[PDB]
Amino acid sequence: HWGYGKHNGPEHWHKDFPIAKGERQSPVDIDTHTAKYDPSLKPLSVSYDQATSLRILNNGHAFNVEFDDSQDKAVLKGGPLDGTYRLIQFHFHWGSLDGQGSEHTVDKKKYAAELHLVHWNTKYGDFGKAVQQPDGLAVLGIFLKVGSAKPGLQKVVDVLDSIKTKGKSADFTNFDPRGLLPESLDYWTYPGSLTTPPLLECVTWIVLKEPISVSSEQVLKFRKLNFNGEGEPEELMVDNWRPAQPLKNRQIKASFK
Ligand SMILES: CS(=O)(=O)N(Cc1ccc(S(N)(=O)=O)cc1)Cc1cccc(NCC(=O)O)c1
Ligand SMILES: [Zn+2]
Repeated sequence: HWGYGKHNGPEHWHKDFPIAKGERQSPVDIDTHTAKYDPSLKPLSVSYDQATSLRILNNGHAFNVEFDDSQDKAVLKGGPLDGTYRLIQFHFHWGSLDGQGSEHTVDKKKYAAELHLVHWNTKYGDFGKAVQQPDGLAVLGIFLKVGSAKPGLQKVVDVLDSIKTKGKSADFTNFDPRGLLPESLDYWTYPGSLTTPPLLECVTWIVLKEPISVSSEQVLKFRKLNFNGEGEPEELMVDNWRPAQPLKNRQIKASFK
């Protein structure tokens, strides 16, 4: 089954998931000179004060921090979005070295990692229905560079030893995702897809311009996770990113001048 190895990685996905070669795949390179300011984008509203984190799971591809999405507790609204999008999980993609790891790129620059906060459009009732719709999901993407530590990340780092291998989970209550945001909410936006199988073309991407800084010790702990299950050969969870896909007939819009 699919993964990030030489034998099962992104260049193979199209054999089981032909939409991999579709018209609105993600991630993309963001050419900053070609993206145009869109003065019509409405202000972006990140409302995470009532967020209820539940659990952290190593799914063999990344780790997901899961939220209660059975009420409007943590929502994304505004920007390019019509209606209300509920936070269901966040996860990261990262590299084996600090010079790669992000999915989106900015003028071909790769960041050390990328955070994805995944939200679904409440007009579709549940996540599984939402992913069947062209406006079903909104993913807020945030770049990570290596420098100063991110204090709000450390609770995540410290639990990773307890979910080293695929299929392990741990309680992860009372985590505040506001501690993972940068100061500015300036962004780029475009219509795209999930970046893993099933690669569904259901995402409005919102990629923040300002990266967050994390320390080398924080990212080193990400790279100690395993893709494998317990009692199986160790394969470090690194380089779990899809490279940039063709932009095709899309325009990237900027929220900022
Ligand atoms: C297997 S998973 O946990 O990785 N997952 C969730 C997901 C993927 C990618 C993003 S991202 N990088 O674009 O923000 C956001 C959410 C993939 C997924 C999404 C939608 C439906 C299914 N259902 C099961 C199936 O069909 O495998 C699975
Ligand atoms: Zn992702």
